[PDB]
Amino acid sequence: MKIAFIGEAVSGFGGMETVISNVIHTFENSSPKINCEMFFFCRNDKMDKAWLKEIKYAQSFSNIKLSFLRRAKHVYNFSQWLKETSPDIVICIDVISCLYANKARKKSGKHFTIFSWPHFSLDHKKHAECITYADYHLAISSGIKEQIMARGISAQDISVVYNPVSIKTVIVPPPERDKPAVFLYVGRLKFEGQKRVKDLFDGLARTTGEWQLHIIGDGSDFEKCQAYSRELGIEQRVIWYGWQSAPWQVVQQKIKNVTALLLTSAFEGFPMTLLEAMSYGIPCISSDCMSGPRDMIKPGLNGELYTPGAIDDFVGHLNRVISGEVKYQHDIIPGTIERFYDVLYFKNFNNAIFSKL
Repeated sequence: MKIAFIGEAVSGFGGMETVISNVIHTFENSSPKINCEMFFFCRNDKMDKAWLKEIKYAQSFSNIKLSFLRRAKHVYNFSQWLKETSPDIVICIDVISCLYANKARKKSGKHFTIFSWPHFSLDHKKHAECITYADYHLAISSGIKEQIMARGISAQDISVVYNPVSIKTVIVPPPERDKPAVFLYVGRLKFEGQKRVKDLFDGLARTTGEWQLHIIGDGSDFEKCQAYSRELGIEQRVIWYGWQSAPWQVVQQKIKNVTALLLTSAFEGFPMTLLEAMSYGIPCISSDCMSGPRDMIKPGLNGELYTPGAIDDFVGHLNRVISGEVKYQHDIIPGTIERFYDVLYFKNFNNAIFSKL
């Protein structure tokens, strides 16, 4: 069997890329080999090729300003590629690519199964309706599955495959008895928009008990965030690390003890940071946003979810963790994300693919 992984050109530095490469490496090492190639739809050659080290790939280039012509070109090139290569399976890492795959199948006269495998909420990205051009669907979240179903797709044609994270051999413990609560934020800083650091700040200012917040990340809104903190009179409780290549090394070496990681986003493509935290035994308090903190967080066991906008609920969650009214056992939290760990994840993924054939 041969699998083609196809998509629009990406930066080459994202988590998605990493997951893809990992999957391909796992596949081409399953049997003697299963054989994986990639095909990219590009307006330029800006994509970094580092992540495509041991990956066989081809590219379709079109910078025609009329989208219709561009898409026509893309479909043509991918048909040609199909004719050349003859894949058994085509997996589309974005929604437009499903369209391309379907048209190209018709054009090329080649027989293969098309799987969707989007890495972002359909409702927060362009070309959502193109999802319907795939035969079957690989959903990284329940929210994505829901979105897919809303466009008329049967639940039986969608497998929730989640996303992978590495097993860790260290636990980040909570602060010792009668030490202040230690909260962690890891990600790009946006005051409002997607990330709503403003919400984080407001909830922490409303909490009862002694706490400290460690912020790993930066962005244009850094200054604004700082200002807001000052306004709220919480500036002395916030520690800023800026951008960090290895946030978890910082956490281990500098912070050492963590009560919870907090995420207050309006929406998320996939909150890998939460997963990472849980793999180190850190409980997570997150907005129940699209998508899917609700796939990772088990309320009362490895953290909490609050309804979008429900800052009172968030505050309540914070207060209970600070007081110990609710206790999360760091030593068992890594076991609560069993289905996300590399090997099991890949098993599930493979099953989702070959179960539909």
